Amino acid sequence: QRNEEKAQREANKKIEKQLQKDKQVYRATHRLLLLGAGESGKNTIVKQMRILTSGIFETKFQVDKVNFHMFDVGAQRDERRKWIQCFNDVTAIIFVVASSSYNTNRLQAALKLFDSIWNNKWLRDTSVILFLNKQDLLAEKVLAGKSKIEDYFPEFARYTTPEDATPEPGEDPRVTRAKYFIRDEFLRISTASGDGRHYCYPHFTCAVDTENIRRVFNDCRDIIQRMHLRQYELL
Amino acid sequence: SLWETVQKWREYRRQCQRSLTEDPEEQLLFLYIIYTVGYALSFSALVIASAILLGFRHLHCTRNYIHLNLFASFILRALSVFIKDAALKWMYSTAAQQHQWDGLLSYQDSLSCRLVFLLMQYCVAANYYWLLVEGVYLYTLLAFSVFSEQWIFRLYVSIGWGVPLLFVVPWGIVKYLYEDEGCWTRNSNMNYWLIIRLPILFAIGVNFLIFVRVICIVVSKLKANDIKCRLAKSTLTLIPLLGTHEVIFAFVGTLRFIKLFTELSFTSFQGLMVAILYCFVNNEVQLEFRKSWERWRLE
Amino acid sequence: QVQLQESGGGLVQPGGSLRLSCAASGFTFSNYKMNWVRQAPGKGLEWVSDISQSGASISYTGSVKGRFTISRDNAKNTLYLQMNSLKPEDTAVYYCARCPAPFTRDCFDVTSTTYAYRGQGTQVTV
Amino acid sequence: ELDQLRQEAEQLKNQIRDARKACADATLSQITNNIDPVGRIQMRTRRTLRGHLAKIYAMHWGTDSRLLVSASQDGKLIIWDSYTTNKVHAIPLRSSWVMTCAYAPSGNYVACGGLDNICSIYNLKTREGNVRVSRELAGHTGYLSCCRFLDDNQIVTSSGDTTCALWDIETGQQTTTFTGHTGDVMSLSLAPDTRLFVSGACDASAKLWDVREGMCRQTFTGHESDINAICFFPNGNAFATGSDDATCRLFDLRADQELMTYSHDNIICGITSVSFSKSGRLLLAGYDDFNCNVWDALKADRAGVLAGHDNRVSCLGVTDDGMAVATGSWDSFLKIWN
Amino acid sequence: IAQARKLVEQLKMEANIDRIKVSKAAADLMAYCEAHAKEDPLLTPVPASENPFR
Repeated sequence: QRNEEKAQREANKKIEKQLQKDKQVYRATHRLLLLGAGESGKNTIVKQMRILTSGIFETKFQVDKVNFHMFDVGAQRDERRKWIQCFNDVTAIIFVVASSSYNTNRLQAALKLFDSIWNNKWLRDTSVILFLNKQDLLAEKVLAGKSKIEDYFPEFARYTTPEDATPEPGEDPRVTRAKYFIRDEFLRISTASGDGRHYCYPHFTCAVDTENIRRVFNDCRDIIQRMHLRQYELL
Repeated sequence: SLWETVQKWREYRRQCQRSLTEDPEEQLLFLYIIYTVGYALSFSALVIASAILLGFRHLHCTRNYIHLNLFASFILRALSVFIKDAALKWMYSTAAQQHQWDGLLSYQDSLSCRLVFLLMQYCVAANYYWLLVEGVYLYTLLAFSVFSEQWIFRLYVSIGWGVPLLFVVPWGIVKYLYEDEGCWTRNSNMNYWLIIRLPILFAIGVNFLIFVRVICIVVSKLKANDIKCRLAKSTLTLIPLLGTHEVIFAFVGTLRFIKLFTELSFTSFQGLMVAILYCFVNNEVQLEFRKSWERWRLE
Repeated sequence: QVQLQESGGGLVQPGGSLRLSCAASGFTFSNYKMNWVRQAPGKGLEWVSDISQSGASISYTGSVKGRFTISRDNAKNTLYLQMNSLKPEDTAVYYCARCPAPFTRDCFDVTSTTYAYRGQGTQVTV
Repeated sequence: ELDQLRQEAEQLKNQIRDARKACADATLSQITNNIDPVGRIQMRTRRTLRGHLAKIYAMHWGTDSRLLVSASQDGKLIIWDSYTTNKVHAIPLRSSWVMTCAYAPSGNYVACGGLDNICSIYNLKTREGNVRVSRELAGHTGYLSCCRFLDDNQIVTSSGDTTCALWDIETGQQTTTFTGHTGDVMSLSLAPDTRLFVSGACDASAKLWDVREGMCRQTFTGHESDINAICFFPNGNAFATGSDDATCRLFDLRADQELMTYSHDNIICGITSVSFSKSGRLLLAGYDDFNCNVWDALKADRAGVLAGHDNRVSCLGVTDDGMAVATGSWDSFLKIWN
Repeated sequence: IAQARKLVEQLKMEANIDRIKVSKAAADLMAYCEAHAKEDPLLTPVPASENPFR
C-alpha cells in the first residue's frame, strides 16, 4: 500500500528538484519588453545585437555574462491593452522612438503612446528605457531649413538649451537645441505623476551604434539597484 | 570593587604560601539600571519582532531570514548578559562574608564560570558577525553578485554562527591548558586576548567599508534621479543595522567613565533600534498589518 | 448597447468656429475620460484632445493649442468641441472616442483603426 | 450607398430593442423580493499549492475533481493533486507567455496557448511514460486567449484576432471559424451538453454560437466595457458575464435579455473571472481588489468574501461536483477553499 | 459590402426568435435552484468527515 504513495512522493520530490533548478535559471535572467512603432527602427536594434504566424519574437543576448531576454511583439492586432498586462513582471520596457518622425507629424503619437504606458495600472512599477532613434536623420532634417519644428510644437521657439546639456563636439547649436527639445518632451511626462517607483532613462541612440548592448545593461543595472534600496528604505 | 578584593585575597594567599614553604556604588547602580532596562526593552522588542517576521508567510524571503538571524543573535547576547549579571549578583550577595570568601573561590575556580565566560564571548562574536553578514548580503545585492540560494544562504549561516565558534574554541583550549586562573576572566596574556579580539576588529572594519560603499552608492543614486536630508536619514537608518558605531572606540579612569557609559548605552539599545527600523516602521510590515485588519473586520 | 453620436460638423470658411456635440448613451458618463480624435484624408487616425472624469485636466495636441476647447456635461452626458481660426489642414473626420475602463488616468488604443467605443464621425471641411 | 443600409440596421436594432422591452413584463427583483435568503457564507483555505514562480493566468479542474492543471507565466504547466498537494506532472513550455490552459474531459490531454498565437496539445498518457507535444495548432493571427476541449479530438479556441475557431486534432486544420466579434474575444464557455457556447469580447457584447451550425445565433448586450469572463449556468439556459465596469450580469438565452445585475457602489475594479456553483445557487467572482466574492444568483446580495490573495485574482474554478473552489492569483499561489 | 450584408442578415435572423416572458424564465431558474440545491456542498456544508480536503 505505502509503495504507491511513496512512488508519488518520489515523483513530487524529483519534480520539485527540477522546479528549483528552473527557478535558479529563471531568477537570473532579465526580461525586456521592446516597444516602439513600425517606422521607429527597433528591427535594426534587434538585428544589430543579434550576435548573442508567430505572435512574439525572441532574442537572447549576454552582456558581461548577464542573461538578457528581449521580447519583440509581432504579428498581433493594433489593440494592445489586453496582452500588455502579461508584461507587468519584466525588468524594463524599452521604448524606441524615431526622433526625425516629424515632417504628418507622428511624433506626438509617440508621446501619447508613452503617456499611456506610463500611467497604466500594471505598468506603474516597470521602469522605461527610452531610445531616441534616428539621431542621424534628425541632423540633416534640422540642417535643411524645410523642417519648421515650431508649427508641430509651438514651445520650441521659447525653449533654451538646458545647462546640464553635454553636446558632442562638432554639433551645430541648432541641432543640439532641437535634439534636447524632443528629449525634454518625454521627460515632461515621466517626471509628472510618476512618484519614485519607476523612472525613465533617455538615450540618443542610433542604428549604427554598438553601445546599445551596454546602454541596456547599464540602465537595467541601475533599475535593479534602485529596487533593492527601496526594500531597505535606503532611498 | 569586589574582584579587586578577591584578587588581593588570592595574592595574600600566594604570599602566605610562599612564607610557609619558600621562606625558612551609585554610578555603578546607575549604569546597571541603564543597560539592564535597555537590554530588557531590546529583548521584548525582538521577541515581538521575530514573531512577526516568521508568522505571516508573506515576508519570508532571503532578507528577512538574515534579519531573523540578527534578531536571534541579539536576543542571545542580551540573554547571556542577563545570565552573567544574575549569576554574579547571586554569587556576591549570597557569599560575601569574611569566612565565606573560600565559597567564592570554590565557585570562582570552577568550570561553571569558564563555561559562562565562553558562552558570553561566543554570543559577542556571533552578534558581531551577523551584522557583517547583513552588510555583505546588502553589498552583494548592490554589486551584481547574484548567485544560487543554496550556495548563499547556507554560507551566510555558516559565517554567522560556525566561524564565531571556530575562533572561540581555540581561545577556550589555549586558556584551559596554559593559565586557567580566575575562570579566564582577566586577561593573563595579551596575545590570548588578541586571538579573540582581532577577528572582531576585522569584522568591524569590513562592515565599515561596506557602509562607506553603500553610502557612496546612495549618493550616486541621489545625484542624478532635500538631497542632504535624505542622505542624512539614510545614513542614520543604516548605522544601527551595520554596527558602524563600534568604529568610534573599538579601534582605540580617564575616559573609562564616559567610555563605559556611552558604549553600554549604545550597545544595549542597538537591538531596539534594529527592531524598530526593520520590523515595525518598515513599510511591508505596516501594509500587511493593515491588510490583516481589513480581512478581519469583515466579521 | 454603448452608443456615441457626434454632430455639428460641416463646411466652413477659414477662421470660423464650430460647435461639435457628442451625445453618449448606455453608460455612466462621469466614470470615463473622453477623447477627440481626427482622421485626415490619406492619413491614419490622429489624437487631438482629451478631458478627464472631472473635467479638471484638459490636454491638447500641438497643432490645436490655443484654438480648440472642450468640456463635458455629465448632467447632460455630452462632450463639446469648439474650434477657432480654422485652417485648410483641419479638413478631417472627427470621432468622439471613449475609454475602455472607468476610473483610470489614461487608457490604451483609443486611436486604433479598429476601436469599438467611438462614433460614426463628423466630416469637417475648410 | 452604405448610409441607407446603416439606417436599416439602426431600425432593425430599434425594433429588436422594442420587442425586448415589450417582453419585459416584470423585473426578476420583484418576483424574488420575498424569497428565502441563504445568509453569510464563509470559507477557509484547506490547501495552498506552491511551486509556480511567476503569475498564474490559467487553472482548470479535471472531470474527477482531483487533478487540476495550472499554467504559469514563466512557461510551466503543473498538474496537481488537490487532495495531497502532490505535483503529478510538470511540463515546460516552448513559449513562456501562456494565457490559457485546458483539460480534456477524458483526462488524456491538456492544452496551452497564449502570446505565440499557437495552441499546443500535450498527451499525458504516452506509451513511453513522458510528456511531449502531440501537436500544435497554427493558423491564428492573434494571441490565443482561451481554449476548451469539446472531446478528445475537437478543440475550440478563441483568439485576439476577433474570431473563434473549431479544430480537429487528427486533421490539424481548422474545421470551422466563427467570426462576427468586432473586438478580441476574451473568454468562451462551453455548454453543459457541449452543443452551443458563448463568446464574450472586448466590444461590450456577447454572442451565442452553435458549434455544429457554424454561425452566431443570438447577441446579448448591456455591458459598458470589456467582458473578461463568461460562465454557463449549470442547466445551460443562462450565463453570467463579468466586465471591467465592476458589474456582473445574468443573461437568459430563451428570454434573450438581461435578468439580474450583480453590482455594488463599493466595487470599483472590474471582474476578472466568474464561476457558478454545482447547483447554480452560488456565483463566485474574482476581482482586481485582490479578493474574490460570492453572490447569490437570485437575491443578488453578496453572501461571502474570499480574501487571502495578495495580488490580482486571475483564475477561479469550481469542481464538477461542486466540493472545492480553487483560486489562482498573480502572486503565484493556488488556494483551495471549502 | 459583404460584411454589411452578413450583419443585416444576422440581425434579420436574430429578430425572429421565440422570446418568452421574463416571469417564465425567472420561475424556471428558481425551480432549478430550489430543486437542485438540496445537495450543493457549498450552499449546505456536508459533515466534515467525507470532505477530501480535511
